[PDB]
Amino acid sequence: ARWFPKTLPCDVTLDVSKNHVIVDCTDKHLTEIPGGIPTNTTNLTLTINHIPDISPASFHRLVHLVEIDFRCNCVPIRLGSKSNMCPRRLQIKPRSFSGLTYLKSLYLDGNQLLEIPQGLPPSLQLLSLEANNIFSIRKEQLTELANIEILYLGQNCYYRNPCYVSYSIEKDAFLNLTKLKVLSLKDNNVTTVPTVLPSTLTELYLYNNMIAEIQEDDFNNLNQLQILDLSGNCPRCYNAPFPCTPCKNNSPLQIPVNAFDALTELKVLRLHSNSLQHVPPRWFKNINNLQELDLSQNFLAKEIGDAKFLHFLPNLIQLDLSFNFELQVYRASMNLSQAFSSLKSLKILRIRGYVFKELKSFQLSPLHNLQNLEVLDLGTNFIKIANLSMFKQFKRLKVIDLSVNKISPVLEQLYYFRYDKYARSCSCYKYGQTLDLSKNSIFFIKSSDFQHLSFLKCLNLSGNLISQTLNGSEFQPLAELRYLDFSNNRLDLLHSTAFEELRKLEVLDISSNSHYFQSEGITHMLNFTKNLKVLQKLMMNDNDISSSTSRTMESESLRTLEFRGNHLDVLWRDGDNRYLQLFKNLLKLEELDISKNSLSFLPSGVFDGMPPNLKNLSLAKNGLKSFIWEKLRYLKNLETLDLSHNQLTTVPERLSNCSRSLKNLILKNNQIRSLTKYFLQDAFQLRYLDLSSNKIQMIQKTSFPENVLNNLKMLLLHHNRFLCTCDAVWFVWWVQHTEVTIPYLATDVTCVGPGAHKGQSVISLDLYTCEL
Amino acid sequence: ARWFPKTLPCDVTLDVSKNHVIVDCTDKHLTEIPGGIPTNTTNLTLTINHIPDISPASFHRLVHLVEIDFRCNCVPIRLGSKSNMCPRRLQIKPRSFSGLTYLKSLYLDGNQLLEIPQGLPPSLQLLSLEANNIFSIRKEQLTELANIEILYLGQNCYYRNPCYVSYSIEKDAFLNLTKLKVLSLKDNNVTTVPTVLPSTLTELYLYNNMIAEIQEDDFNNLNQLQILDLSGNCPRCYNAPFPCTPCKNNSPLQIPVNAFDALTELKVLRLHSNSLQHVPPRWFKNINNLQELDLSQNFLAKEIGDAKFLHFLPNLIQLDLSFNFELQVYRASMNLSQAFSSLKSLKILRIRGYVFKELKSFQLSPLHNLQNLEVLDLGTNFIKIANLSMFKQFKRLKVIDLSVNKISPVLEQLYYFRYDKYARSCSCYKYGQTLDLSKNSIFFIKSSDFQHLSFLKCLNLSGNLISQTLNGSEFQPLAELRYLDFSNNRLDLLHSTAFEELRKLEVLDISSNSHYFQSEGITHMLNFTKNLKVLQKLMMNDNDISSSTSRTMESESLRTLEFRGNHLDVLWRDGDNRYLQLFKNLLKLEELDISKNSLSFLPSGVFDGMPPNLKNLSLAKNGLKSFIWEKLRYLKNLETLDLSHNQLTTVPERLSNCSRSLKNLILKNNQIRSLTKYFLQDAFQLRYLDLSSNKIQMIQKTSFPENVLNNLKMLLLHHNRFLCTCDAVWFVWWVQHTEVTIPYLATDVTCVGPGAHKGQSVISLDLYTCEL
Ligand SMILES: CCC[C@@H](CCO)Nc1nc(N)nc2cnn(Cc3ccc(CNC4CCOCC4)cc3OC)c12
Ligand SMILES: CCC[C@@H](CCO)Nc1nc(N)nc2cnn(Cc3ccc(CNC4CCOCC4)cc3OC)c12
Ligand SMILES: *[C@@H]1O[C@H](CO)[C@@H](O[C@@H]2O[C@H](CO)[C@@H](O)[C@H](O)[C@H]2NC(C)=O)[C@H](O)[C@H]1NC(C)=O
Ligand SMILES: *[C@@H]1O[C@H](CO)[C@@H](O[C@@H]2O[C@H](CO)[C@@H](O)[C@H](O)[C@H]2NC(C)=O)[C@H](O)[C@H]1NC(C)=O
Ligand SMILES: *[C@@H]1O[C@H](CO)[C@@H](O[C@@H]2O[C@H](CO)[C@@H](O)[C@H](O)[C@H]2NC(C)=O)[C@H](O)[C@H]1NC(C)=O
Ligand SMILES: *[C@@H]1O[C@H](CO)[C@@H](O)[C@H](O)[C@H]1NC(C)=O
Ligand SMILES: *[C@@H]1O[C@H](CO)[C@@H](O)[C@H](O)[C@H]1NC(C)=O
Ligand SMILES: *[C@@H]1O[C@H](CO)[C@@H](O)[C@H](O)[C@H]1NC(C)=O
Ligand SMILES: *[C@@H]1O[C@H](CO)[C@@H](O)[C@H](O)[C@H]1NC(C)=O
Ligand SMILES: *[C@@H]1O[C@H](CO)[C@@H](O)[C@H](O)[C@H]1NC(C)=O
Ligand SMILES: *[C@@H]1O[C@H](CO)[C@@H](O)[C@H](O)[C@H]1NC(C)=O
Ligand SMILES: *[C@@H]1O[C@H](CO)[C@@H](O)[C@H](O)[C@H]1NC(C)=O
Ligand SMILES: *[C@@H]1O[C@H](CO)[C@@H](O)[C@H](O)[C@H]1NC(C)=O
Ligand SMILES: *[C@@H]1O[C@H](CO)[C@@H](O)[C@H](O)[C@H]1NC(C)=O
Ligand SMILES: *[C@@H]1O[C@H](CO)[C@@H](O)[C@H](O)[C@H]1NC(C)=O
Ligand SMILES: *[C@@H]1O[C@H](CO)[C@@H](O)[C@H](O)[C@H]1NC(C)=O
Ligand SMILES: *[C@@H]1O[C@H](CO)[C@@H](O)[C@H](O)[C@H]1NC(C)=O
Repeated sequence: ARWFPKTLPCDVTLDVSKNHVIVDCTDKHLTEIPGGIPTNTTNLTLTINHIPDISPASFHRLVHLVEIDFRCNCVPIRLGSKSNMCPRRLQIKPRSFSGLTYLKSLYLDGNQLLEIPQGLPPSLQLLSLEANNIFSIRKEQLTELANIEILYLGQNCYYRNPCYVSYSIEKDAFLNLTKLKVLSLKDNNVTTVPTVLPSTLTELYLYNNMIAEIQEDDFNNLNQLQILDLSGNCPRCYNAPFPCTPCKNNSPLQIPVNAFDALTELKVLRLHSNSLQHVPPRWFKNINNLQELDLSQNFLAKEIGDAKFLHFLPNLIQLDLSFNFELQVYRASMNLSQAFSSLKSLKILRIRGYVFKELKSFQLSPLHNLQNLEVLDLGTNFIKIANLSMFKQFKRLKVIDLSVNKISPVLEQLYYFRYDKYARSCSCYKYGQTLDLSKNSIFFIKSSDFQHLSFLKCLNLSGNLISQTLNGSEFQPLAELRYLDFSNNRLDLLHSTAFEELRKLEVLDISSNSHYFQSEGITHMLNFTKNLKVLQKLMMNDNDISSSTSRTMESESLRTLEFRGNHLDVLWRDGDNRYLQLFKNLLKLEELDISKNSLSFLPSGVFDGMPPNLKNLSLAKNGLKSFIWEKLRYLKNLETLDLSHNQLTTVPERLSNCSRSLKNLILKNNQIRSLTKYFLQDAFQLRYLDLSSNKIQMIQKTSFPENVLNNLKMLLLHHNRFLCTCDAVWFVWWVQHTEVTIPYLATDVTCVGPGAHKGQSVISLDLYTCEL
Repeated sequence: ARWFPKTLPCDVTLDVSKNHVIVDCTDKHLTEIPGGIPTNTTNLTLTINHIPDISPASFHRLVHLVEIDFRCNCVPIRLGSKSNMCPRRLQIKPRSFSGLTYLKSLYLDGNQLLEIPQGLPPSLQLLSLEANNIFSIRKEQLTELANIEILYLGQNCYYRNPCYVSYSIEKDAFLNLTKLKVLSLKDNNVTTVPTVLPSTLTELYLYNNMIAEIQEDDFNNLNQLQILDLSGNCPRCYNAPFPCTPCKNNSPLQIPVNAFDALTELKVLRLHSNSLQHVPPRWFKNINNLQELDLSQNFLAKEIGDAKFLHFLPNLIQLDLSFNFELQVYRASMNLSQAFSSLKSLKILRIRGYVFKELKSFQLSPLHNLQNLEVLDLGTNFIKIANLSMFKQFKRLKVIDLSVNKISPVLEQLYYFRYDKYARSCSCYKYGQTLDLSKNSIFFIKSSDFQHLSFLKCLNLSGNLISQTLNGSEFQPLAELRYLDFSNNRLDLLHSTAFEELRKLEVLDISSNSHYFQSEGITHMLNFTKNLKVLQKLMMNDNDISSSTSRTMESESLRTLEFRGNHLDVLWRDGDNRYLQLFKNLLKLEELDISKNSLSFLPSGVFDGMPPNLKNLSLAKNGLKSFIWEKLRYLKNLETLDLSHNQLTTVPERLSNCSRSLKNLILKNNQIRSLTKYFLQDAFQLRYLDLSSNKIQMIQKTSFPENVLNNLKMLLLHHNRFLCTCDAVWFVWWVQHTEVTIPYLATDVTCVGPGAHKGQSVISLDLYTCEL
């Protein structure tokens, strides 16, 4: 046990490897810099707090600092919290940083700062001033920043943080910063490319601005430049989910043909949402090392059919030409240029939102000999007609995405339509070849549909209109298939011979296929699992299963079954003993999720009819009012038990008398008010205990023995109704001097009383009066 | 040992017998009321602090308070500290006390208060407002104080705290205080007796004021009155050591003959310094229960010879008639009235400063039959001639004081001449009959001087001019004598037969008789102790003894010897081995004080030549630079060792190996910088350790075993040079969590560094950084 309790409301970590003393005070509702931070502290984080000022006294002793993270302490109105708004901007007093000799990184994002903090140490390499109110950069301001390498000045003038004027940058403002490597000026209302920039630059971000034209001499000296982003300058504002204003007369970002002549070392060129109509081949005359080219959200639908520029990119790896569609035009077919065959290196190709009625083998002919091609993304294209057998010339490919289409007989939810994807805050693919057909209109399936696709390892048929009775003669060609996602469909389990043709299948997802289970008298064959000789994981979540024609599910291979969101309460209706041995015959089963099954009580015989090798069992979100803990004696292999979000008021008299196997117990979000006299007594196998978010008042030494407690990896106690009287004298002392990992010890492990101590942390408590 | 360290800078005590939670913060340099005082607190003391205000928030939780001691927090300029002066008077905000339902006592003395604190609880019994600036009492102000029993309003307008006006009291101001028992108005510039006072009063103090006359009806209703003080009204200002102003024309305090007619229950009447010339017998017509009458500092020298009033006082116990002398008259003899014989009850009689040349048996004749008489004080009388054989008619008497006179062949230093002896802040007699002849002019003594005084048990001849060679034939009659104080004389130890005639003597004090020891070649016989067969204690302090004709002191009875302030360094001069066994032959000796003997080093053989039963040994204030601890193996009965105020730098490697008996070790005010690796290891007999006022930086677990430390009754560590680094991690934790009585833990047990911790108490320290 500890000699001195850790009273500091910050997570202190030690990294002797790099001699870093990391102090983390992220979102600890601070109003002052916490007193008593180690002198040997190097990395200090104070994000999402309410510290109103930074005076020299702030970092006084800690002269060993190398990083200061003072982000979002006064986050702008439109970007930050409306319940707890910032009253006055962060006040940085002079000589606050100049003393910190060893400082290398300084983050001051979202603090409503009016100017570049002067008096900074010459050791600084990184300076972040994002989301502040600095929209006038002058040469005098950056004189102190001589040694800076990475500079973030972005988000200082945009729709979420306006300045109502254009961004101003002095002539040759960044020119004397002879060590500058990274420069971000994103989301700033910048009208023209700041010049002259230092030749030492390698990354340049000028996206989401007022730049309407590029000069030929704009990047004449940036020979060392590797990444350049000129996106959101003359944007394609159609269906934009953010205030978007395009260049007058819908004009594109005017770039001279010889503008990228100096950028020999350029690898990434992002030209997303620039209203571009033509891509001149002359652009890439001297860039033979380009690997990533983002040409999404432009008007290059006609240019895709020509694309003479592709001949100058034989080293290109990534090509994004998404949402280049001409509105009012619903194309019959996709015109792909024969030039796409000259992309000898290309691994990733993305052509979403081209918009066309029909997909044919002939259309994809220029890609037929692209040896390195791994990904083909043709999603959100409204393709009505497509013959899947055409992808036999694409066996080498890892992912063939056709998600969100209208075919009938991993990137984020918002990727191409978000203002800034790289904005800062405060999956079956592994199995092999994947064909994504999710969110389509396939209403009926047959063996002939998957002809020649024997090679597939994963197939996604989620969100289709398959309202069929499968007899195991629908996916006959897919012999190699290991994963099938059949979620969000209308599966009809009339036959127990369903899915049996997929003889190599390891993962089956039949979740959210509730339609037929939601109607009375319909035959449901859940014993279909028996024929799947290699099935490892099965998901039948949110299916509303209240009836079953088969009394048992059979399997000699299955290890994981997700049965969350069904009606086991109806299958297990007290008096009805027919479905109590339902999961008993899934012999190799180790994991069983029977959460969200409306089980207010578990009928006697559920524990006896459990598979022999069950390890992890969840009964979470069931509204369980009563539980017979003693019955866990049947679950002889049990290690984990999730009983979170229930109505349980009492723990067992002796946990060791219930299970000798049980390691991790979860009892969070219940109604427990008091633990039993000798609860955890003699339960030496226990390694994890969550008792957080309950109504517990007192915890005694008998209920929580030290020999049992000191072997726990983590003990969760936060959000309880703790009474800090003289009877809680053991608990207060134990919690303070323990080595056991108690999370939120200085934010949610607090007293509800008596009076004097109401709303005070138990860690800060001093019950010396109980000792006089 | 403790679970929660006591961090509060106040001495917290618990007396479950009276249910009092006593919190004492006397002189703890406080500027705010210390946070975290027990809620169960009843008695709270905050004297000699710098708390500038009292707001309702002050005693918020502690509603169980019965006593509040908020004295001297703003003590007036002339009365308080000049280095740390009070800037602005104590500010008592409204409703600060009204909430404290159970409050009984409230002390607000010396806070420069301008008015009576309003809004006080109706439960209050005692209110103290001494040394404030309240010199105008109005009826409206005391309406809240309905239930008050004891009231202190004194020292609000005197020479140390002026108000430059007369004290004002409304007509019938205290009349409605129907429960008032005590009322002090001392040192207040009061011109007339406040009337009408409540009949319920028992104690009245009106001393040191401007009262020139008493009215007959002034005490007409105070039938219950027990004590009345009217002193310092028309004072005797001759030789006054304070600004004294007497009544015009040196007039006495005019008291009507019938003024004390209502005071039947009066027991104490103090009329000190009232310039009185005649005491009318009519005063005591109805007071037959009076026991204490103070008539000192008046002009009753002629009245002492008449004293017709003494016939009305046959129940009187104490009679003080000191300093009544007439300036310009050095009387031939003391004229005592034959009326003194009517004082059948009198135990104490004091007649100092009558000023007379000669004392004779005949003069004291009225006291010859006073059966109860115990004390006769005839000091500071300038008596030139007196025959001590006259006190044979005073064998019954306990004390016959003749101290400070000019005879030649317990009260304080300032008692009769101090402004206020009862002012508030922020001895052989036990042996039997005593004759005090100290501070006289006796130059020669003989057996005939003490003729008939065989009965005496204690004789004080301190501070006389006895420059004699005693041969043991000077005090032959004093056979019963058990104590002789012969200090401050010029004893000449030419004969070893000195003092031998006092065959029943237990205590002899020959201290400060340095005269002859301060001159070379003179014979000194210290072996004179041998003939005193019952001597228990001997004091020969500050005698400057550097030589002795006798090499050894012999005694079979002596148990205590004080040899402080001599020159043992010269007697024990390295090379001179003659006086090393000096104290060896005092066999029954248990205590030996050899402090202040200029012993920078102890010569080898001093320990071997020590009496066999020595228990307590002081070597304090010697300037001891080096000590051979191992040599304590000779002192086989030693329990206490005082080595305070020396130049010692090191402790022994193992204290347990130096003595087997040592219980209490004192090492305060030394130069110790570090303790030995296993200092207190196995020292099971140790119970007291004073390591205070040294230069110790660190203390380790090995030096202070937990097994030895618990046996310690008290451990003194304060005023040391403690370094609060990570090496002091054990010491900081031990001190915080120990039950061992460590005094000044929150005022002098503090860090000298490193930087961050400089001037911080070790009890408040949190070295959690040393644990990460
Ligand atoms: C009203 C609900 C009754 C159950 C009874 C199934 O024994 N029917 C059905 N349940 C489900 N889940 N889906 C469908 C879809 N069509 N049908 C009707 C149906 C189909 C086939 C057969 C069985 N025919 C076989 C019998 C053996 O020789 C070969 C033909 C009988 C049917 O209804 C009685 C369904
Ligand atoms: C110069 C210092 C020498 C010492 C020597 C003492 O053996 N004398 C004296 N020391 C002290 N402390 N005080 C006095 C006061 N008078 N005398 C002189 C004195 C007195 C008596 C005797 C001894 N007479 C006794 C001896 C025994 O048969 C009967 C006569 C001798 C003296 O000086 C030599 C003193
Ligand atoms: C502590 O702060 C340092 C300096 O700010 C961080 O160092 C960076 O570490 C990454 C690798 O983790 C490197 O790629 C960067 O180049 C380093 N930056 C500098 C300026 O040296 C470090 O990661 C921080 N550690 C934690 C846990 O916050
Ligand atoms: C970007 O800069 C333009 C100016 O170039 C800002 O537009 C002005 O806004 C004010 C207040 O809304 C108007 O009164 C002016 O007429 C506008 N001028 C022009 C030329 O349009 C614009 O507000 C800035 N953007 C942001 C987000 O602050
Ligand atoms: C006691 O009251 C008297 C008033 O009766 C004060 O005496 C006055 O003092 C002021 C200032 O020292 C003088 O201007 C007056 O002339 C004084 N008057 C008289 C009649 O003495 C006296 O100062 C008060 N005593 C104290 C201790 O404050
Ligand atoms: C593709 O588009 C180009 C124009 O961009 C056109 O000349 C060509 O004929 C088209 N090819 C096909 C097969 O549609
Ligand atoms: C789909 O293409 C394959 C050849 O890849 C062909 O055998 C099959 O008949 C086609 N399907 C239809 C419905 O035309
Ligand atoms: C199948 O596609 C859907 C999107 O329609 C997605 O939610 C799911 O995660 C995909 N399946 C796999 C195995 O990743
Ligand atoms: C399965 O159903 C198909 C029609 O979907 C039918 O042609 C086939 O004969 C059926 N096979 C069996 C074994 O039921
Ligand atoms: C499934 O369920 C019933 C028996 O309960 C039976 O009709 C059917 O043939 C069983 N099939 C398998 C695969 O066990
Ligand atoms: C505590 O306060 C009460 C009331 O004033 C008093 O009678 C008692 O003697 C006090 N005791 C101490 C130790 O202060
Ligand atoms: C004592 O004094 C009184 C006067 O006070 C006087 O009458 C009397 O004779 C004196 N007696 C003696 C003995 O001095
Ligand atoms: C002292 O008084 C006594 C009687 O008390 C007497 O015998 C003796 O002679 C007196 N002595 C002197 C020196 O006056
Ligand atoms: C003897 O009188 C003196 C005062 O002259 C005093 O210091 C000493 O304490 C008295 N002796 C005793 C035994 O009290
Ligand atoms: C003691 O001293 C006295 C006084 O000086 C003297 O009369 C007597 O003879 C001395 N006796 C001896 C034996 O010294
Ligand atoms: C004191 O010692 C001296 C010699 O040192 C001797 O003459 C004298 O008689 C001794 N007295 C006693 C009482 O021992
Ligand atoms: C001191 O220690 C030594 C060695 O440990 C031992 O021989 C000796 O007797 C000890 N002496 C005492 C007084 O304890």
